[PDB]
Amino acid sequence: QVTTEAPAKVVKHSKKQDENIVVNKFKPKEPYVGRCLLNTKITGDDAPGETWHMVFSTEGEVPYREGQSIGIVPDGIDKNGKPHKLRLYSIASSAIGDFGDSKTVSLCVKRLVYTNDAGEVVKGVCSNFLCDLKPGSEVKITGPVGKEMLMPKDPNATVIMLGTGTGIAPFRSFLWKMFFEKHEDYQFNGLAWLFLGVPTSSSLLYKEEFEKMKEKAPENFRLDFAVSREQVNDKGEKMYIQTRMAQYAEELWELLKKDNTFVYMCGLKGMEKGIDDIMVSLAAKDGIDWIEYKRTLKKAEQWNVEVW
Ligand SMILES: Cc1cc2nc3c(=O)[nH]c(=O)nc-3n(C[C@H](O)[C@H](O)[C@H](O)COP(=O)(O)OP(=O)(O)OC[C@H]3O[C@@H](n4cnc5c(N)ncnc54)[C@H](O)[C@@H]3O)c2cc1C
Ligand SMILES: NC(=O)c1ccc[n+]([C@@H]2O[C@H](COP(=O)([O-])OP(=O)(O)OC[C@H]3O[C@@H](n4cnc5c(N)ncnc54)[C@H](OP(=O)(O)O)[C@@H]3O)[C@@H](O)[C@H]2O)c1
Repeated sequence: QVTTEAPAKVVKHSKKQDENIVVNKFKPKEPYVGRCLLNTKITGDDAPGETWHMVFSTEGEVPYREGQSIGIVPDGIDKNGKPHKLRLYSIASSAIGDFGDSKTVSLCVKRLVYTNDAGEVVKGVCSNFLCDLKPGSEVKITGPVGKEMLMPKDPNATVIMLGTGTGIAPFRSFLWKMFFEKHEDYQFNGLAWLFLGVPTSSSLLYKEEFEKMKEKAPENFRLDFAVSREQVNDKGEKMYIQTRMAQYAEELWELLKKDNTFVYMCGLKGMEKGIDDIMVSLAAKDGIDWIEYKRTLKKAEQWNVEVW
């Protein structure tokens, strides 16, 4: 008698792809050092700001999956002569990545530039270090990190994706896996519906990639852009992400009632309310309380949010 079945720890059931998930492999103390293979501006010269897509080599060292983030420890020192604290960035590439070999990682980085009260133009530390990275240079990477935006296991589920600006990053990751890759253990066949809000057309992130997936899966991939400074509804209101969702209020409410519908929200801290505003009205008209309904959705792993 050499064996025993040690009693199992009690565990919550999960609908998301967390099987053998990896978080916090590399710490800022000793980050994985990769290199920059390419770094391109993906917004027009005309856009209000600059967003860049960049790919780093990882030689397979960083075991990330769709929906996770990696931290970056930007080179240099702060005003006190101290090395910089890491900043987190949602991975914009699928687990197999942009080269199909499972040895790289991609980011979608908005260059932060503003002017303080004093009137001085200020440059965010990490965002400007990253957008200025030249192919060949090293970059310090930490993580992976995150379990909140992991994709649902069900390959026939409906995945509604709501993102603003760079919040599109984990959705580019999910979609490459769903429409640009043939996975033996995962072939997607549900409905993938993407809503992206950006300020101008020159600001539309990965439009062309999204347009190829639509051309490749015209049935089950739906794409809706919400260009706030160029589009307007019948009332002349700026087309924000929730203003565009409102044009499909009936259909979305119906899917929200299906049990295999998972909703993901990523991007600006504020997008959150406009959406809830849109939701309460719908549920209301159906004699349902969004407050209560939302709770269930969240506990049911169907209303996933990651905003900054
Ligand atoms: C989980 C997670 C995922 C993220 N994903 C991404 C991503 O994919 N892409 C991306 O670009 N960002 C992402 N971020 C944000 C990112 O981590 C950094 O916060 C961002 O890049 C700015 O950092 P920085 O080092 O450039 O700026 P910092 O040097 O840290 O400066 C930021 C500070 O400047 C001030 N500030 C910022 N904006 C303004 C403004 N408009 N006016 C006045 N003061 C201001 C604030 O005090 C702020 O704390 C994510 C954040 C989190 C938490
Ligand atoms: N995992 C994460 O947590 C994660 C990942 C990626 C990014 N982010 C965060 O999300 C943000 C994306 O930054 P970004 O500069 O790329 O955004 P952005 O370019 O400034 O604008 C995004 C769009 O959202 C609009 N918008 C503003 N307020 C809104 C609201 N209340 N509801 C709906 N839409 C609204 C803007 O319209 P107007 O300009 O006309 O107002 C604009 O069209 C960053 O702050 C970043 O920190 C977080």
